[PDB]
Amino acid sequence: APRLVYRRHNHYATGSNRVRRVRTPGAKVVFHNVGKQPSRPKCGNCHRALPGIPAVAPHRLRLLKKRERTVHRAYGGSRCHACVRERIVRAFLVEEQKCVKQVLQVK
Amino acid sequence: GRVIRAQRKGRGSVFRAHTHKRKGEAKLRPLDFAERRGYIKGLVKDILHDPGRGAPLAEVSFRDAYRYKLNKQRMVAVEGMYTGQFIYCGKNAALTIGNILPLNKMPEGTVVSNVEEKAGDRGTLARTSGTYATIVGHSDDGSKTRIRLPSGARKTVSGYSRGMVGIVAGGGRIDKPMLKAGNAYHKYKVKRNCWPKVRGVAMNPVEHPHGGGNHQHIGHPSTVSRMAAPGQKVGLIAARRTGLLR
Amino acid sequence: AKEIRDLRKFLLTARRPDAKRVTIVRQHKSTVTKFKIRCSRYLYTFVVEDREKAQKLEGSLPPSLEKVSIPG
Amino acid sequence: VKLLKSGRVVVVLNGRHAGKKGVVVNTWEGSKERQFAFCLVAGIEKAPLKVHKKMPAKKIEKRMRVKPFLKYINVNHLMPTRYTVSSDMDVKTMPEDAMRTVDDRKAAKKGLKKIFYEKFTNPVNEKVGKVSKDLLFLRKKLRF
Amino acid sequence: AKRTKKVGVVGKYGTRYGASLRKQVKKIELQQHAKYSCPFCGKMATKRQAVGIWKCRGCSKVMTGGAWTLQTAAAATVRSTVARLRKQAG
RNA sequence: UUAGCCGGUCCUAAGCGACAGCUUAACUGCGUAUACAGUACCUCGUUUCGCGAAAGGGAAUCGGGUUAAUAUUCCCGAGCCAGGACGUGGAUACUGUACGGUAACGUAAGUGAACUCCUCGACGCAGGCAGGUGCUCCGGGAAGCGUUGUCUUUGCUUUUUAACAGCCACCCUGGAAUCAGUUUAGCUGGAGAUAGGGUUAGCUGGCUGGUAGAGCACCUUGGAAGGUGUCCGGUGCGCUCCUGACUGCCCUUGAAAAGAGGAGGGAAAGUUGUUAUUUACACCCCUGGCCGUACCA
RNA sequence: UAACUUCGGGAAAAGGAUUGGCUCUGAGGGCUGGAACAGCUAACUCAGAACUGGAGCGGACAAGGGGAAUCCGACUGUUUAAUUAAAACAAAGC
RNA sequence: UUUACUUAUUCCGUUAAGUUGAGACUCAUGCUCUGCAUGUGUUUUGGUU
Repeated sequence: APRLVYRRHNHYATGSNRVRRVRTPGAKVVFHNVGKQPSRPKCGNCHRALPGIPAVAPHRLRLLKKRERTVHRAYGGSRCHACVRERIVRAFLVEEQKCVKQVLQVK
Repeated sequence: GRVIRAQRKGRGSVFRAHTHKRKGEAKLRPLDFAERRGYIKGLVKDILHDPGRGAPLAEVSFRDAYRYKLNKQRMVAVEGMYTGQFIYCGKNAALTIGNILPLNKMPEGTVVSNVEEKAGDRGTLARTSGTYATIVGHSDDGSKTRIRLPSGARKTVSGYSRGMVGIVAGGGRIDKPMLKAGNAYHKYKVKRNCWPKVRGVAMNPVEHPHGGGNHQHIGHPSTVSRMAAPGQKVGLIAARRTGLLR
Repeated sequence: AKEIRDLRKFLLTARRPDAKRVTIVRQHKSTVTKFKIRCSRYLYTFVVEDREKAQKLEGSLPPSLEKVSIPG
Repeated sequence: VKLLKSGRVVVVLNGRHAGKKGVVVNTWEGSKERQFAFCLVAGIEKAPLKVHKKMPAKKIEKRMRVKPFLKYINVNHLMPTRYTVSSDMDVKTMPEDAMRTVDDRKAAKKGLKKIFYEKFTNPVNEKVGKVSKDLLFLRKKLRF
Repeated sequence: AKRTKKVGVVGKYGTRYGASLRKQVKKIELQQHAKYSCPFCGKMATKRQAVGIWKCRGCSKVMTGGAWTLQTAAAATVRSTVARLRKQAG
C-alpha cells in the first residue's frame, strides 16, 4: 500500500538524488537521500584498486586519520606495491649497469 | 532569391564542428634545441580513441629540459606502437617505427607519416588512417627533399622538416560497407552536420539552381566555371573531364 | 549514542564535571537496567543485568552531581 | 654456495622497509614457527643525508647519524647484491643471544648506531683498501 | 548442431541489405571479432577495443593496429623494409 | 510562509559579456593579447578578469510531537559539518619523529616547507546472473473487532525501530598432463592453477547502544488519573529501486572545473621541561550572516 | 506447413485436433548424522488416467480473416502544425 | 628581360631558451704524444633527475 515522496529539493531521478526506502519508529515508510557510491582509489600505473584504504567520497577522506588514508610503505598511498617492486628492481639494476660501464670507462 | 545551403555553411552557426569530447589537437613536439642537436626519449603512456577520426592518438610523456616538470604531447599514432614503448624524437635517433627523424636523415624509399610542410610546422601531411608519404630523393646538400603524397603528387619539402617513420594506424577502414542509415548517422554526428544531403533537383527553383520543373531534371550543364560566383558554383566545379573513367 | 562496557570508565564519566544528569531506566521481562549519563557531546550508557549490583551502584554515584530521573 | 650469507648486503623489496639497503647476519630454513627460509637483516631505515664542506662542523655530526632496523625477512623478499661486508665490520660480533625474546630488540639497535656511525665516517678499510665499494653503497639512499 | 548453412555470423542482419554487401561484411566481421596472438605475453587473447586499437586481455598492454585486424599487411611490409634500410646505412 | 544541515550562494559545460588592441563617420562587428613567498633586503613568477546549471559537480540531519493556516525550518530528544580555539591527560622525540607482521597490511596517537607526479571529483548503451532495502505473501502467539436460522479451533485490524556510534581482488607455503579449477553464459593457470593458512574491500547484512520514556492496539476509575501488550518464525524466476562482478555492441568508445586526499622530496624546528609535534590522539570550549519557504500545479 | 528465395526468410503460411469441473497417479529439490542407506522438509510447473455435464469449457474480458496475381518503392526511417503520408524526401551502395 | 641583397610588407612557430662565427670536454673510423679534422657521445629495462 504505502507510497512515498522525495524529501529534498531535487525531485528527479539523477545520480545525486539516489534514495533508500526506510521504515521508522512511526511505522511510516520514508526516503533517505544516500548519495552516490564512492569509487575506491584505483591507483596507477596498473589501475588496480588499493587494499587497506576505504571507499569514501573525497571530502570525507579529511575526517579519517592519516594512518587510514595510506599504506605504511614507500609510495604507499598511491601504489600497487607489486608495482613498487618494479621501481626498486629497475633502480637497483639501472644504477648497477650504469656503474659497471663507468668503471670499464677508466681504460 | 534565398541562399543555398552551400552558401549557409560558411556563415558558421549550425554547420560548425562538434568539438566537445575530442581529446586535443594532435601534433608533434614543438621544435626544440634537444630535437635538433641530438634526441629526446619519449614514453608512450596511453593510446586513445579520439572521436571524429579513424586514427588513434598516442599520449607521450617527455621530460622537460629546463624545468623540473614533465610535459605531455599527443601525436597521431603510427601503427606498431604499444603502451610502454619508448619513442625517440630528434635528429640523431634510429630509423625505426615510432621515431621522429628529420626527412634528410631518412634514406629514400622510407615510409613516413605525419609530415611537416615547413620546418616547425607541427605536422600537416599524411595524418588520416592508413596513409603515408613516401620519400623519393634528396638534394645534393641535404637542404631540400622530394616526397610523394597519398594523392599522387610530388612535393618539394625542407629537409629539416620531420615526421614519424611508419604507417598511420586504423588502416583499411573503408573496405566495409556501412549497411544502415544509422551507421552513417552515428558517423557524422561526432563530426559536423553534413548529413543527410538532399538532392538539389528535389528542391524548388528558389533554393537551388537545378531545382524546379514538371520533370525532375537539371536543365542546364552540370559543369560550371571556376570564375562563377557564390551560389552559381554547384555541381561539377571547373571540371576538365566528365563521364566514367576509361 | 555511545556505550560503556566496564565500571572503570563509568566512574570517570560521572565524576567528569560537564556531566549534567543521570537518567536511570528499569524494565521487567528479569529486572534489566540502564544508567545513562548525559554528558556534553555524547550520551554514555551502561547496561547492568543484576538488580542487587545496580542498587549498590546508585550509592557509588556522587551526591554533588545534580539530577536523577526514573520511569516509575 | 647460497647467495645469502652472514656478511652480505641486500635490498628489501616488500614491507615497510622496502627499497632499504641492509646486511644479512644469519640464515635459516624454517623453524616450528615460520615454514620458510628467512634471514636476519640488520639494515638502514634512514640513510645519512648529504653534506657540504661549507656547513658548520656540528651539523655535519648530526646529518651523518643513522636510524637502523632489525627484522627477520623471508628469503624471497630480499634481493642479493654484488657487494659484501665480511672483511670490514665482522658481522658475527655485530647480539646472537637476544632477539625477539625479552624484547631486547631496542637494546640491539643501540649496538648498530655505534657501529654504522663509526663505519660510514672513517670508513677506510684496515691495511690496504682505501674506500671500499661495498660500504659506500649502503650510505647512498636507493633513490627509486 | 551447426544451425545455419552459409551466412554464419551475419544471420544477425537478417533478410535485408543484399547478399553481395552482406558477404563483404561477413569476411571482415569474422576478422575483427577474432582473438589474435599477443606479441608481448604470447597468449592469444587480443581484442579490438576500438577501430585502430587492440588490447591483450591477459597482458593488459594496448597497441595500435588495423581497423579490423591486429596487423595490416601494408604495415607488415614497412616493418620489413625499415629493418633493411637501417642495416644498409650501418 | 521561522533553517549552519532543504535549496539558491560556490564550480565549471554549451556558450556569453568586457581588458590589450583592430575595424567603422559613428551605430555596430571581432576580441586568449599583454609591462597586468621568505619599514627594508633578496629569491621565485605562462595563462585575464567576470557571467553561465534551484535536474551536471558539491561540507554536514534524523526520530517523535505541534498550528485555524508553517515545518527535515517551531518544541522535546539524539547527532553531524565548516571556521577558530583555550584547558587536563596521553603518545612521540631530545647526536634528532612510534612500533608490530615473512608478507598482503596493521594499531588510540605516529612532524613534513618549496617544487613535482598521482588518485578521487569523473562519467556510454544492452543482456542475463547473484545479493540486499522496501513492498506483497503464509503460519504460530497475544489484544480488540466482525458473522452466527445454519455451519465456521473462524474472517479482519495492530504487533514498528530513524540518522548517528561501536563490534562481527591480494600475500605466504607449494609446484600442477592421466591437464586441473569453474559460470546460467566465458574464462582462469609455470608471467605460478587446485588445495591449506592469512590480508583487504562492502550494501540499503547481524548484534548492542539510540530505544521505549516515543509510536501503535486495547482495558478500567475519575467528570483528564492509572494500567497491561507490543512476541516468535518462514516463503519466492514475485513486484520495486540499489549494489556487485561478468558478457556483448560501435567507421557511435560515452564532459569539464571547483574542491578533498595520497605519494616522491627533506626545508625547517626540537638538547629530559614551562620546552614542540599533535587544533580530527581522547575529552572540553566558541561562532555559524544573506535570500526563498503560504497555496494551486 | 507450398510456390518462390538475396538460403537469412516466406510462416502464426495454408490445413487439423484438444481445452471445464471433480478424484487420483507419476516425474522434477533442500538440510542433518558416516553398497548407498536412515531422519526432517519446501516450491508452482509439466505428463497421463478415471468420473461427471442439455457436446459445454481461451464459457465474461482479451484476441491475425485467409489465399492467388499485377504496378511502384528495396528495407527501418521522414514529410505538406488545421483537406494530400504517397509511388514524393531520405537511405546504404554506385 | 634575367637573378643577388634585406630593412618595407607578408606568413608560420615558441612558455620568444640556446641563433651567427670562433673554441675544448670525452671516447671513437684512425694518421701521431698537442695535427686539419671526417667525427660522435643520453639506445638495454613502463626507475630516478
